[PDB]
Amino acid sequence: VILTGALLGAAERLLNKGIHPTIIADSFQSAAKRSVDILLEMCHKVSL
Amino acid sequence: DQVTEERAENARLSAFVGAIAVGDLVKSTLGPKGMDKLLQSASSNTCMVTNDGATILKSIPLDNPAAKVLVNISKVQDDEVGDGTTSVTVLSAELLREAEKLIDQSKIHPQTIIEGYRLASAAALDALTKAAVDNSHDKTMFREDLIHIAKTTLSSKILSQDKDHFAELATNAILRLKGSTNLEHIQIIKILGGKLSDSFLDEGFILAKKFGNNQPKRIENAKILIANTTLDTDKVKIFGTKFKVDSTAKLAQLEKAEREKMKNKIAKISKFGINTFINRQLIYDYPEQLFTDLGINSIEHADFEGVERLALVTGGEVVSTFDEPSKCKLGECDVIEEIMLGEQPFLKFSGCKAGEACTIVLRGATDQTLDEAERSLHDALSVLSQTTKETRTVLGGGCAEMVMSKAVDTEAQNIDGKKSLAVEAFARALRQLPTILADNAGFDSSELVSKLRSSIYNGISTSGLDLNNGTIADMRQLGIVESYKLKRAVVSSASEAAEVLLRVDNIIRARPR
Amino acid sequence: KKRQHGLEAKKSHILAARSVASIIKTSLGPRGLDKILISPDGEITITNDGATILSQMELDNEIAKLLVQLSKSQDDEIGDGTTGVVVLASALLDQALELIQKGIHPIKIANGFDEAAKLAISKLEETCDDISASNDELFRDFLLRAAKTSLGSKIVSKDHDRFAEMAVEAVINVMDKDRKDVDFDLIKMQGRVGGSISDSKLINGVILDKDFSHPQMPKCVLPKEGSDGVKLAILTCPFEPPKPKTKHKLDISSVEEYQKLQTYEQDKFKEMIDDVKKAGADVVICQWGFDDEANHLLLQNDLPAVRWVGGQELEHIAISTNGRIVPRFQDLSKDKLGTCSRIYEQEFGTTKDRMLIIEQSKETKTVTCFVRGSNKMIVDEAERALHDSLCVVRNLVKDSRVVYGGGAAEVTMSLAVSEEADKQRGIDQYAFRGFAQALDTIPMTLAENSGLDPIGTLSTLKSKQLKEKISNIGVDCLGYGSNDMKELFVVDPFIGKKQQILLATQLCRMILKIDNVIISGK
Repeated sequence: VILTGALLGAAERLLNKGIHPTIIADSFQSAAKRSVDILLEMCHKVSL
Repeated sequence: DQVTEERAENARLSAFVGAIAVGDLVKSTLGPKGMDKLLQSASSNTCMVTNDGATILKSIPLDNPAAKVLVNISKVQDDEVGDGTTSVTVLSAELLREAEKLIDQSKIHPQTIIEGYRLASAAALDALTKAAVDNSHDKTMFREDLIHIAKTTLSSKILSQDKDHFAELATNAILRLKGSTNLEHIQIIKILGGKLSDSFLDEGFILAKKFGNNQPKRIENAKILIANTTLDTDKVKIFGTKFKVDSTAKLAQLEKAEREKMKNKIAKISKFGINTFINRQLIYDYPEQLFTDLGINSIEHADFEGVERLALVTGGEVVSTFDEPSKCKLGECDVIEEIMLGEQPFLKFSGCKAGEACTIVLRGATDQTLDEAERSLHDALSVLSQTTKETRTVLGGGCAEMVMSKAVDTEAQNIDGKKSLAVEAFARALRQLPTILADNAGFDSSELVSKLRSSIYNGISTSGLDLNNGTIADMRQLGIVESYKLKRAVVSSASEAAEVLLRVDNIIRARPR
Repeated sequence: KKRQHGLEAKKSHILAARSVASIIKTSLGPRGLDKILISPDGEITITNDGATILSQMELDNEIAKLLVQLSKSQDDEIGDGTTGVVVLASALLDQALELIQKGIHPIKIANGFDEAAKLAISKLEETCDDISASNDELFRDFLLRAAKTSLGSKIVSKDHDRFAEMAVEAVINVMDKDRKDVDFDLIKMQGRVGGSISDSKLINGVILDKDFSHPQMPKCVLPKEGSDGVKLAILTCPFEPPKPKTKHKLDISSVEEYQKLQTYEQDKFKEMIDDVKKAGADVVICQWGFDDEANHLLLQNDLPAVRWVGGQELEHIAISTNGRIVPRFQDLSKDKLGTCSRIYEQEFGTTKDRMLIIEQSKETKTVTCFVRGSNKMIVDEAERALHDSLCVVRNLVKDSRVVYGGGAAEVTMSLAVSEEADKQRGIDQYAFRGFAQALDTIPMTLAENSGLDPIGTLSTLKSKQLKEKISNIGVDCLGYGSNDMKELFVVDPFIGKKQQILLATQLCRMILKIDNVIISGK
């Protein structure tokens, strides 16, 4: 649930800059795939 | 009594502002860059967030009759385009606004204004016909142009960023139908959970049901049977019969006759030679164990909509009156197994006998996208199916409305007179449709549209507006093209509906009951 | 209850409808405008028709019943050009208000109208033309000339060529070679919302909202191996496994008796499908539902069927196919089979509900115009506009005399009544001229919506008709310039203007005789 509130403060700062909502959503969509690759590189092997 | 009537003074102003007030909500929904809206329902406390005004304007109560006809004609758009059809109400609102300014300036009779739109609609049909391109002569480019046609029509929902992953879905699915325009053949299932790009196109059928007790989850080389006969409720009769007996001895014989009724019924089912059985209603425990004894699969609780989709996708036939085993056909699939999609495991079919239909698996993040992807896929292959019938296409994306403006401006010179004011007003209102589209992405609707206006008059047809970069780009390079049949119905119906609204000199409100 | 005497209920009672009838005055002629009327149930009906608005409109004064009572008889008598006629129906009560101020007795006002009404009709009989004197080819050419002015009235008049062949070819199928006959009862127009308004075609038959059940077969089979009209048949008795409908009881004394009840329906399932298969009837319409176990065998024997069809549409099918609906299963025979040229289900939209369409390409008793449109509101408005065309041709059949339209009739009889008023002298000279003065308001009202000088056009009419007795000079409604109606092919039925003006004059005689108004609750 805390992940919903983490993006509330970040969205309010970007809307004040005069950025179109789709650009903000597309920037988070591109950054989402970047965050997945970070977790995959930091993923450690584990026994079955 | 209590009848409030407005003369031509009040009714003329009230009818024009009615479509403009409610029309402001559908102006920001235009194009792939358009936004969405929210509606708060007093019942069940539900909501619908979408860019298509067919499910928006229908649930919005409004006391202005001007937008009442705009909701009824949305069903025609729902039967043709289905995605981004709000431009019909936006263009009609612009025609009402320009005519409101035309009667305040030119002060001509409103019937003369309608006569101008009649001659202006004729010039719009000539520009779309001469610019129509038919690529169906080459089957290699035809299948490739279906992707370009798809990229235009498949961007509606917030998920349009996944169109690159969803383009392969509608590309191969339209090739599997081979002329099937009905959505009853197309199998659309919703799944909650998983990534947004997890949606794939599988060849087979996906069933949300399961096996009751002993039915093996994996059955190979099975004969699928569909039956509307009654099992779960058994003896239910509905005769003029009554029951009278001397002793409890014959009372149990009626239940023994119930077993003989099902034993003789399963005997006729056993003569079918099927490994799979499907019923419209539930299955009683006694025939459920008989299905497992003879090695027959059991599927129950298939509603009226699902009982057809089983035989339509697999090419089978619903069978009743078991007395004729060899007079019907039996469905067949290569691999029948239970898989797990999301939380709820589903029954997967593979190797269908007839490839006339396909199943599209839809997995998404939230429940809001379930009905949202349903609206985007409400007309998806049917739009591509209409392109299979009518193969003439024209470059869309806001440029086609600018091409028709050149034909209307050319026809306005041959007409001239005092009727050209309404003809030019239609051209000015038509050029404002891509202007609102540029307003939705937050880009420049002044300098860019002014350059696109002069570019059409310079003789460049392929010139258009780029949504991503906000510049002038060719639609053939971006791949934005629309069929001639869809756009012809959008422009014509918008002008025909606007002719009726300008004719209202009176508004009569009866006392509610 | 209120007490009204004297000029209170003898004037405001007439002034009431005078302000009500002035509302639809803006809808006169093809230049008119539409209106919005909200029904008490909350629905909204948008039309410019004078008879449709006043029918569903709820008013206060009881004079509204007098205007609706007239429209009830006009639909069964003429009912042609309702938007044009409904305005002149109330024009007779406006002139009577001026004669009351002058001191003329109200009954003398009413009796003076019937005196000048018979003389105005005789003058109109001078310039009338006989269309029946020509052949059938020139008669259809006269219909095309009339369908331009007459048929086209309301909206959708943008393109009038699509509905031009609809009304002309409709009366060609049902008609007598001597050109004396009419049937408007077997002609019913059922439209749908879809496509474009220019997609309308001519399909003779009915459109059923119910499609073929058990979607396990083809939506439509165009040809037939047996030919001979596909062998259409309709069962009057409901289709169910046979059981006594009256109260009865079953007594089961043994298991064998219960097993025979199982094969009971099983023997009847095969008996009902074989009796239909023996006759070879492809189209079998069941009025109330059907049996679930028989939902397959019909497709097994190739027997398309439908469920829940209204009895009104069943009457049009039997008369179109020249067959007889089967009253009883035992009465089923091949002699009652119908004739159907082609039957198919329209695709309509994406899914929605497929509409079953029965079509007869040859001559049939049931004539229907295939109608599709984008706007849903124009459906009921465009249908009723073409429904009046059935009575338009009827007026040209029963009455062979046709007069030039465009308001030239009232101007022609205006000069005759003015001369006939000088023969009686007395106090009726101003009363007879007042009857013609009320008819002179029709030309001035036509030019009101078009933006043309009402008197400047009317002054030219009487000046032109003085030198030449031809009535082809009339008011220009649509702005065609020169007022000759012969080149513009503007003609109106003689009996149309005759009865609608006469019946309005006969009704206003009893209206002006109203003194006190007594209203009691229902």
